[PDB]
Amino acid sequence: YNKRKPRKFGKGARRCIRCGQYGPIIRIQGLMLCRHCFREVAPKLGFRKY
Amino acid sequence: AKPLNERFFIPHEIKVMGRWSTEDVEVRDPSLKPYINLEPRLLPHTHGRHAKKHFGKANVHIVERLINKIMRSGGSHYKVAGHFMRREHRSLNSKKVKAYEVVKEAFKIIEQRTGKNPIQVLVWAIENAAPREDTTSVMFGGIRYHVAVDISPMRRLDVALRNIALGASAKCYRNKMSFAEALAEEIILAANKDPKSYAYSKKLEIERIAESSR
Amino acid sequence: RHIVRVAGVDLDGNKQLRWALTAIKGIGINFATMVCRVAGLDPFMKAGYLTDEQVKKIEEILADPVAHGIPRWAVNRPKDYETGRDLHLITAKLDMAIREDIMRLRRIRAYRGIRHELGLPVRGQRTRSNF
Amino acid sequence: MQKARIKIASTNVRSLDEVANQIKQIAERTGVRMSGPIPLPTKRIRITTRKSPDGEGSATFDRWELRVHKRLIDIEADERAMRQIMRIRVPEDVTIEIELIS
Amino acid sequence: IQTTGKRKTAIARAVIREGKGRVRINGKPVEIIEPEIARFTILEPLILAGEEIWNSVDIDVKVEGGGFMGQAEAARMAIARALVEWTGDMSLKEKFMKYDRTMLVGDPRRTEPHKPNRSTKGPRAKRQ
Amino acid sequence: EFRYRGYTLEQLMNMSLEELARLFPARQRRSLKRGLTPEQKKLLRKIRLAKKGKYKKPIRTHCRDMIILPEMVGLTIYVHNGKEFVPVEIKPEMIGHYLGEFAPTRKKVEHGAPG
Amino acid sequence: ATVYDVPGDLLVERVAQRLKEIPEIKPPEWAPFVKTGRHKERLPEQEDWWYYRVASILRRVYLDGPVGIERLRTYYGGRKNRGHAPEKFYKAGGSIIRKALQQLEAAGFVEKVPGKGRVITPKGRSFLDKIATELKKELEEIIPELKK
RNA sequence: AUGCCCCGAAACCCCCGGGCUACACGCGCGCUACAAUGGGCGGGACAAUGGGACCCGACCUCGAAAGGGGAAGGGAAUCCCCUAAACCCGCCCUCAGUUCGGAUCGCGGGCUGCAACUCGCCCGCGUGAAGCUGGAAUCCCUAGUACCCGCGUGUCAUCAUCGCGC
Repeated sequence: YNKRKPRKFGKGARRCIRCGQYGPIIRIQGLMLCRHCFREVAPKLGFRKY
Repeated sequence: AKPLNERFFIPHEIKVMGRWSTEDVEVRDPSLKPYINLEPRLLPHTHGRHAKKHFGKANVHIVERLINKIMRSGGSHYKVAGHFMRREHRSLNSKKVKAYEVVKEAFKIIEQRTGKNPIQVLVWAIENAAPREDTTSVMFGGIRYHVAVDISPMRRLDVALRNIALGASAKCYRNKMSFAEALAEEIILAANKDPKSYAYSKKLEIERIAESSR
Repeated sequence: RHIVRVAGVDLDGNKQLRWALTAIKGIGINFATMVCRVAGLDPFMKAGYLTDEQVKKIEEILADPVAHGIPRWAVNRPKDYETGRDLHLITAKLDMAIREDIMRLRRIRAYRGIRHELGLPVRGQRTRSNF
Repeated sequence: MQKARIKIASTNVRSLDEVANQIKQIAERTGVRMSGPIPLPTKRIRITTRKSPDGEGSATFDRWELRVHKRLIDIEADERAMRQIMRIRVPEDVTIEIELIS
Repeated sequence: IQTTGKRKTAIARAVIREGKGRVRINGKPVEIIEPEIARFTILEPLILAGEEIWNSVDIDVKVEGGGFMGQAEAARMAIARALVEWTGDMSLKEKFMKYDRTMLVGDPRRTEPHKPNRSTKGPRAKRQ
Repeated sequence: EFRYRGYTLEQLMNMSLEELARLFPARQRRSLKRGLTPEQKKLLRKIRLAKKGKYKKPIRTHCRDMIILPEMVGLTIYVHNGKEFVPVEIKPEMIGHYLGEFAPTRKKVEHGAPG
Repeated sequence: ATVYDVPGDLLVERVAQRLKEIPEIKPPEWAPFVKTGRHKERLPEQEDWWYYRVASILRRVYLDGPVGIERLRTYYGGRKNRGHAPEKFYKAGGSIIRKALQQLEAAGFVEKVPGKGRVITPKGRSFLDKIATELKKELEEIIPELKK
């Protein structure tokens, strides 16, 4: 009864792996991170501003 | 497509658009001579960066500039007699091919209605539709006052062509009548200094008021 | 014939036949086109030549469109509630059908019933600033 | 005849050029015809994100781009040549895929 | 002779040889292309070159990319360059320059990117 | 009498589920074809028992997507509108319409003095 | 001479008037009542529009070689207005072009390469280039420059 | 990350019905409708950013159709999304709240998901709102730029008329 139902679709299925929010999860080739968390890991991922 | 191919092959001997070479056409008033580009060119379209040139617009052909005015005339702050002018349905904006075809029909109409070189009649209309004095506000000791001021020739061209285009929009809007026939009327009425034409009438309005504000 | 009556309503002869039937509440553009093609006549001809035999041909296509080669999806109310047969309602027939549906929805107390009662939208339209 | 198609991919251009030079030197020292390194279309992964951490503020956005570059080396088949591409010192970011084509 | 032409995105590749005067755009005759204005633009350099060289050489041009206007302008560039390279004549080049400065130069203009804040309507478009 | 697509209410009772679905519009028939949930199925078991009298309980439900069939004609079911189980009695004209359209969840919105 | 040396409009008109005679190509009984495309707003006006479709579709098989139904739908698609929402580009109908392709396939003019598309038989090429060289003769007379 | 305070079967957690979409209304921003440039049939010059594995899905075949059965190739200059759109013409319609325009209803089909009436869209059918150029006043761009026209994709089964960027 204390289990969360199994969802493959919708926001409740997708969660950011770092922060844990249920909101903005960019999935370009499988990142699983929130949109703002993406900035605190930008330069470790190899990304560079141009 | 035979009319199309005929108009394709006729200007093989360098004729503006299709016909009516620029040699027979002259200029009457001495001021427009170094600013109207009457050089013989097959198409009135250069895609040129004459805006970047402080005065390089003088090198653009007159019909090209006329289309340049015609294609940007819809939707603005002017309500002449309380009307809103705008190209809601297939706007000429960015559709210079539509403008090309429409002013092509305009040349045809002026041919079949006057029987002369269209460029000559266009010269007549622009020469007779140019206002020659205007009003300017000058303040001294906080004392704003109006002043009669002479106009530069290039601005006279700009305003004349703008009257032509704005007249075409004005008559063609909200009528069963079609754009080309209207442009033909504005040109022919200005070329004979017909005051019913908006171009000549507003040339007269701008010349007046400035006439009295001395 | 400048004035032509078909199926209890009047049409003008100037407009073409597909456009002429458009004045029938119970015939549209596509419907007029396909019935006049079922008739074998171009819908483009002017409605001033509508002869009586062709008029009753159009009438009996309105009466029983499905038997005239028309498919069942081109009618306004396919699979009618009280019969289960696809038919095309004309004039007061449409009006009574929609009246019956309104009363039926009110009777069952559906959401659409109360929306129709209040003159309110049905399909999830938002009333905060529009309307 | 048989050819080996070697696809090298990396982010830093210098590592890819290093491995290309090593492969070219090895192919020439082994005396094997090698089709030179063909630089394939670099893939540009572009991501846009609003810089505002909250719903308050002017809408400012930032675009970041990965330029992942790739090269193709078509060499002729030679076992002595194929024994000297598994011993090469490969930088970590460089990925190499070596397939065979009739 | 092989010649190149670039306008915005369209690219014109032209091959000029001796022949009856058969000029073909992507394999199609120049006289049948439905846009008449594009036909004018394509025909301008060989209008100005002369009937003699028009009939003397054969030019096959393939145009790819851009729009029809870009294709036509790139084709115009390609015919101009092909004619001047085939003849190697200075007077034709100077007449071409006098007609317009791009016939051997071209347009170095390219499109700008769409900046943020309602990027949809163009680069320099912002909200109200 | 009452009819639905040319069949009287008895003619609706005797027909099987396949054709009973055939006489429904696209949405309700497609929902039937794609199956029912097990809460829905057990609620159908309970209402079958109540129709046969074994289930004496006042019947309550929360499934707002339950398409009412002819077999539900003639019983009072209480659907959860948002606070409690508001009651509704199923009529012969009720066939072919979801239960959820019959529990008023959103309330009447009238206008007071503007501020 | 070939289709490539002649305008598309005139050539499709010639193929349409020529194929109107052939009995294997015919508009089905549901053709006069169903518009040529989903995106279309009104019904077709002329009653020859079916044969034109055929006259065009075979020309497509003359140019692209293998053709299927979905790509034909995307090509024949167009812009439809969505009321308050903006105009959108939509695909055309599929059954009409599928029937036209089947009628042509029974006509022997086109054939099916399963798993690659519909290609054009040599006989279809002969008929198309015969019409095209007919038109090229006519336009050579009208326009001598086409001799080049 | 966290100063401080507060609840501890709760100020905890889980499950579900509804709400977050509710209206006499005020305001902002985008989308479209306010035609003869025009709506409809047919031909043709055309890209491009990127994406695709329960996916791109070409393609055979059936069904109007949304789609179903089979199916090649593809984990990226290899296959697909693939068509751009703007445009012109051979032809039709003839200045009208209409052949504009589709909101608004009801019908019957399609996709998704446990399920969409609160709470998706589309496919076709009778139906056709207001709108036919809008005051004081009013915001912003200035050369591949304004104007104007569309493609694609992010997030994502669907939802955005949005943002992005081509």
